[PDB]
Amino acid sequence: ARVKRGVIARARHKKILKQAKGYYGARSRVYRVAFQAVIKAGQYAYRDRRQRKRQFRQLWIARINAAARQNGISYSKFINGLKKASVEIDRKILADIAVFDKVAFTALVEKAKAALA
Amino acid sequence: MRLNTLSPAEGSKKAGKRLGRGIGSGLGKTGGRGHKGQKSRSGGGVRRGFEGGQMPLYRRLPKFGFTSRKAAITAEVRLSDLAKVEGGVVDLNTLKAANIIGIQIEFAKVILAGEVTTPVTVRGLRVTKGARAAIEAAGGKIEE
Amino acid sequence: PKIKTVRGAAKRFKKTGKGGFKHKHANLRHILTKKATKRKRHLRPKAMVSKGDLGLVIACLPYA
Amino acid sequence: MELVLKDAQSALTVSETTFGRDFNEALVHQVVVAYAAGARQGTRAQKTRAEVTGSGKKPWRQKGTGRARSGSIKSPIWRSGGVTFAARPQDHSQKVNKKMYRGALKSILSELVRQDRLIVVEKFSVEAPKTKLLAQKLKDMALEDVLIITGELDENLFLAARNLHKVDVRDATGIDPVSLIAFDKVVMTADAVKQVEEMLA
RNA sequence: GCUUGACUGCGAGCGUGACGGCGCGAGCAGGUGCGAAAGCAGGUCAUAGUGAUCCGGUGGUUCUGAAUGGAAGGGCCAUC
RNA sequence: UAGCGGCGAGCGAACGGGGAGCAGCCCAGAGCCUGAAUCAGUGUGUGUGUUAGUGGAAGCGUCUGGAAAGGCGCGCGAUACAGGGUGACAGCCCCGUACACAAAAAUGCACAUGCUGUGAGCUCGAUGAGUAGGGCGGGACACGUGGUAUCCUGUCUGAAUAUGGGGGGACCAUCCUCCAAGGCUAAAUACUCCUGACUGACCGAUAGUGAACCAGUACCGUGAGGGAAAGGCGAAAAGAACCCCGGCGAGGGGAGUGAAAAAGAACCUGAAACCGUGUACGUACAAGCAGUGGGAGCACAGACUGUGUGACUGCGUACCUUUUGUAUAAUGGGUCAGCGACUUAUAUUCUGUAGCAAGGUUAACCGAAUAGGGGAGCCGAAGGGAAACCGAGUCUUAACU
Ligand SMILES: [Mg+2]
Ligand SMILES: [Mg+2]
Ligand SMILES: [Mg+2]
Ligand SMILES: [Mg+2]
Ligand SMILES: [Mg+2]
Ligand SMILES: [Mg+2]
Ligand SMILES: [Mg+2]
Ligand SMILES: [Mg+2]
Ligand SMILES: [Mg+2]
Ligand SMILES: [Mg+2]
Ligand SMILES: [Mg+2]
Ligand SMILES: [Mg+2]
Ligand SMILES: [Mg+2]
Ligand SMILES: [Mg+2]
Ligand SMILES: [Mg+2]
Ligand SMILES: [Mg+2]
Ligand SMILES: [Mg+2]
Ligand SMILES: [Mg+2]
Ligand SMILES: [Mg+2]
Ligand SMILES: [Mg+2]
Ligand SMILES: [Mg+2]
Ligand SMILES: [Mg+2]
Ligand SMILES: [Mg+2]
Ligand SMILES: [Mg+2]
Ligand SMILES: [Mg+2]
Ligand SMILES: [Mg+2]
Ligand SMILES: [Mg+2]
Ligand SMILES: [Mg+2]
Ligand SMILES: [Mg+2]
Ligand SMILES: [Mg+2]
Ligand SMILES: [Mg+2]
Ligand SMILES: [Mg+2]
Ligand SMILES: [Mg+2]
Ligand SMILES: [Mg+2]
Ligand SMILES: [Mg+2]
Ligand SMILES: [Mg+2]
Ligand SMILES: [Mg+2]
Ligand SMILES: [Mg+2]
Ligand SMILES: [Mg+2]
Ligand SMILES: [Mg+2]
Ligand SMILES: [Mg+2]
Ligand SMILES: [Mg+2]
Ligand SMILES: [Mg+2]
Ligand SMILES: [Mg+2]
Ligand SMILES: [Mg+2]
Ligand SMILES: [Mg+2]
Ligand SMILES: [Mg+2]
Ligand SMILES: [Mg+2]
Ligand SMILES: [Mg+2]
Repeated sequence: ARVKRGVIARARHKKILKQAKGYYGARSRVYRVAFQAVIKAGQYAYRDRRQRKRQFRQLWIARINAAARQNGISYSKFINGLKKASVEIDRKILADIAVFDKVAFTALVEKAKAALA
Repeated sequence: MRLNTLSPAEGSKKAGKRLGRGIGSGLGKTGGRGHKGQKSRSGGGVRRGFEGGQMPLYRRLPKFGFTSRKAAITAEVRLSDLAKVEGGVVDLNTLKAANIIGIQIEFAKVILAGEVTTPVTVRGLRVTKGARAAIEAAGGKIEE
Repeated sequence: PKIKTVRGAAKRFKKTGKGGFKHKHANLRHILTKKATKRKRHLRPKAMVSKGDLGLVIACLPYA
Repeated sequence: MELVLKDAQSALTVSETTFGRDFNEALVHQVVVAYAAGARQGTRAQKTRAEVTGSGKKPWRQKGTGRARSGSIKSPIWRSGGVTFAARPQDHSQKVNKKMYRGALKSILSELVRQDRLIVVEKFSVEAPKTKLLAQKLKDMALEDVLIITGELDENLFLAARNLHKVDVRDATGIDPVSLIAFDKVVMTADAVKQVEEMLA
């Protein structure tokens, strides 16, 4: 029962290499290196799905701060006012509104200011 | 019922451990031997009753007694064996023919174990008190 | 081939009704006059093998 | 138990234990597997590093050359070295308890009767030792893949069978569970069925 | 002052040890000592004063005894 | 198991039982009757092998295709559908196979028979002496000198002799059993350099023999000795006439063969490392495990999404091993391809599962053979005690509350 292992071994290697397409040098050519690279990429991807959520929130906050200040109120104050006013618009949407609809954002800011004081 | 429809009972065949076939297997690199010691080694381990050097129990404790050669040629019979013979006489030869006692068995005892219903004549055998009473109740006879 | 018995173990241990092992106590072999009579008396009867060393004894005596 | 016959349309009484018991699949499976194992031959052998033809001298000195440390040219991790766990000829024959075997046979027989794969007849003799005649008889009986079990040993029948690979003629003494399961239909003579009952009990 | 409890067989039940073991123990049976008696006594105020197994030695024995009767040897108990 | 054993590690019977096979004889010796059974050689006849061989059934049409043995139709043989070939997979094309036959000659084994040697039966005897024992030293018996029986003998001794002697595990008595110091003897048992047939949950060119090949070769070594690598065009050479470039080269382009020459002998398939040519995009102000998340632009493919690239940007110090702890400046790896490590046998225990169940199961072996016989044995249904022994109890003790 001499199970020769050429076909399986090559298929396995090929799958890993294909996954490692687009990597510089032996990381896309040489299995040992490619496999190492592929595993590393997987790890990074897991990390970065989390980091992606973090990053985008950061961006939205930055944009909202810029817009609110243009309408004469800091971000923290603006958020507090909105919370007080019971406005549940999340800051992805707020950022989008700020970028594409200045009138709407201004209205929101006015609401926050009124609620605040 | 074809030769490709039969199947074993569930739990009959179990998976055979294969050591050292990768991480997912469970029994990975080391093969369930831990890390480098004597037991880890191929051929590794210590003989039966070895205690690192401590005088092993089978030596600590004193030898005792002797083996009886008459015990090897004694035997113990049951009332169910008094029924397992054929006829109504229980000698050594009869018991041996029945296949109850071993061939090189000079002596045998009938013990109160099981029960005897038919009347049997125990000849030339030792019989315990309970067994004797039981046989008599059955309607038997004991003689030397 | 057949597993061989540890003959020393065979000499020192005997199996009981449920599958224990009785054994003779140590220390009742020589210098006795200093040992107290009570101690000697207690050592005299046989004794069951403890839970700790039962496994070792079993390994020693596979046909017991 | 009662099997109606094909040729006379007359009943034949048999034991409920033998021909009407439950199908114990696990038992049957074990017996068939055992049969297969027994049938295998098991003649092979590789060479261990002991047996591989070569000198037992150290290919190079333990230290110094910088090469990895080698001891024998016959090492299993060397090309043209021994097989690590080289095979020897071995006996794959499993034991089967007599009762277990008999029970399996009983189950198979019962299954056949239930599934209408056991056909009982009064007599299945061919006149000449001619394959053509046997084939015609089988066609007339509608049959193609079949185990013809006969009580008394018949020369014409055996010879006629010999060249039909779908057909197999056996003596009632020489039935086997794999054969019964394998053959599409099983045609037993009345004497054969009676004999089988006596055998199995 | 008188004595040999520096008893023999056991021992509910505990303590302490991985185990080998080691320790405390009321009470029961037999037989004793002191006490008028109740009682106490199974060594010493307690905790060190010690060495497993094997192999032998000595004494006893209602065990065994390689055809049989013995014997040797073995076992068991005490001890070196 | 009983035993042996620094009573350690280990070694390890016998009695008795079941099988295979079973064959008993002769000389220490002379009288009789005496070519008397048996055995061996040697001629002859018969039978059956062996060493060459002979015969050996039955299929065409059509489609695809380079080619049919394949598809689809309709037939036939089969005591032959084992197997191998033939342009793809053939019971019926070829060689065979089942079955039936065959030997001038040589020879194996049977009987039958002739010749030579060989000696059967009766009565009377006789019954292996430097031997058995012993002392000393060793060795063999499961038995290590131990209480050590038995066997062998290097050394020194040394009986009795059937009115006798050996053994029965120190030794003595009784009883039983046998007759040493002289031989022969088939079968069942062991093995395979070699010959034939057949088989494989054996390998399929780094495997299987070291050796599929001109291999114990090349090569290495003074020598003993060590010891490789290396298989495949095509169905058939039909192996490329002729022309051209080139050195009357190598190599190549046509031509031709072929089903196919990106099947051209550096020949089936033809992966990966590695090296090129072409196209798209990126890249010459930019600092690090080279990815990942976000992401512009550009190119392409279709009707915006797929693909390719990735400016810029957040995060981010390989893998294994070994360690309290490794980016570690600790180990290992240049890469790829192939191979490379928890197996096997037998005992034992526990778990699952199947069978039967106070029973379960057979081993050798026999066997028209994985059937059926075979229950010799083994485990269990009773333990206690060191043991005799007792026994649902038993041991302890004079006895146990
Ligand atoms: Mg695990
Ligand atoms: Mg794990
Ligand atoms: Mg483990
Ligand atoms: Mg390691
Ligand atoms: Mg360590
Ligand atoms: Mg360890
Ligand atoms: Mg090793
Ligand atoms: Mg028996
Ligand atoms: Mg003592
Ligand atoms: Mg050497
Ligand atoms: Mg090899
Ligand atoms: Mg059988
Ligand atoms: Mg008084
Ligand atoms: Mg003191
Ligand atoms: Mg010792
Ligand atoms: Mg000694
Ligand atoms: Mg003594
Ligand atoms: Mg006696
Ligand atoms: Mg005696
Ligand atoms: Mg004695
Ligand atoms: Mg011919
Ligand atoms: Mg032909
Ligand atoms: Mg055709
Ligand atoms: Mg082809
Ligand atoms: Mg003689
Ligand atoms: Mg002598
Ligand atoms: Mg002597
Ligand atoms: Mg002698
Ligand atoms: Mg004797
Ligand atoms: Mg190849
Ligand atoms: Mg080679
Ligand atoms: Mg080669
Ligand atoms: Mg020139
Ligand atoms: Mg040319
Ligand atoms: Mg080709
Ligand atoms: Mg090629
Ligand atoms: Mg390539
Ligand atoms: Mg630039
Ligand atoms: Mg740089
Ligand atoms: Mg795109
Ligand atoms: Mg980046
Ligand atoms: Mg660690
Ligand atoms: Mg360190
Ligand atoms: Mg770190
Ligand atoms: Mg490093
Ligand atoms: Mg490493
Ligand atoms: Mg390195
Ligand atoms: Mg197991
Ligand atoms: Mg089980």
